[PDB]
Amino acid sequence: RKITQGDDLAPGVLKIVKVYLAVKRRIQPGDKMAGRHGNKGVISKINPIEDM
Amino acid sequence: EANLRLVISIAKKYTNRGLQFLDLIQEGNIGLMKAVDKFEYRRGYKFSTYATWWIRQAITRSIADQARTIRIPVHMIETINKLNRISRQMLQEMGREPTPEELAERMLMPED
Amino acid sequence: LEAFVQSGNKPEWMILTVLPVLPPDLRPLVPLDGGRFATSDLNDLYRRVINRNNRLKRLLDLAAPDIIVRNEKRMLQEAVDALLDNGRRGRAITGSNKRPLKSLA
Repeated sequence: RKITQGDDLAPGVLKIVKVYLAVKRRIQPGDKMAGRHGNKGVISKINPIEDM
Repeated sequence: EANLRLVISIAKKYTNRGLQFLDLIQEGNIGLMKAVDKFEYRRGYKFSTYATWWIRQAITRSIADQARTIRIPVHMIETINKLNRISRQMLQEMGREPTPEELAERMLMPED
Repeated sequence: LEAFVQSGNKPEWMILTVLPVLPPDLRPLVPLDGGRFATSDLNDLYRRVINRNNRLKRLLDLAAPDIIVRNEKRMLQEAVDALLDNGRRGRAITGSNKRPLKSLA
C-alpha cells in the first residue's frame, strides 16, 4: 500500500495515468561524439569497413 | 471622517497579501456608510463593536467574491475556506500529506 | 503645436476620462479542463481598475468624505497607468508568485 496508496490530485482531478518508454536511441549520423581531450563534433557519415 | 482610522486597523489585518496591501481599507470606508446610516446608539452599544461586526465583514467580502474570477452565494464561498481552516489539523494529525478521507470524519459527511 | 495643426490632433487627449478595454480574445478568456481559468494579467489588471473606479463612482454617488474620493482618484490613476505600462510609474502591480503582471505596453 505504497502502490495501492492514493493521493489527492487537487479539486479538478479524480485520477492520473502514466507510461514509461525504454527508448533505444541507436547509433546514427547527426548525433554527437567526442574524446577526453576536447575534440567534440557530429557523426558525419557511417563508412563500410573498407571505406576507411 | 471620525472613524477613518478604525477602518485601517481592522482592514489592514485582511490586507496581508490577501489581494493587495491597500484596497480593502477603501471598501471598509464604504461599509462604514451602511454602519453610519444604521448606527443604533439607542440600544446602548459602541461604534467599536459596530465596526467589529459590519465593517469587518464589508472588509472580508471586499475580496471574498468581489475582485475574483468567480462568485457564488456566500455560504458556498467561505465553506471552501472552512475546509482550509480545518486542514490545520490534517497537516499535523495525519500529519505528512492531506487526505480527503480524513476530512470526511472531520466534517461527518460524504466527499461528493 | 504646428504638428497638431498639420495632422488633426487635440490637447484634451493628454488627460482622458475613458479607458478603452482590450478585447478578451487578445487575452484569451476561456476555462481549462483542470477546473481553472485563463484569468492572466491583462484580465486581472482590469479587475483592480474596475474595483477602484467602482469605489470612486459610489463615493461620488453618495457624496462621501472627499478624503476617500481624493485617495481613490490617486489609486485609480495608479491602476490605469500600471495597466498601461506596469513598473514605469515607480512601482508595479503583482501576484502571489511575487511577479509583476504583464502590461498593455
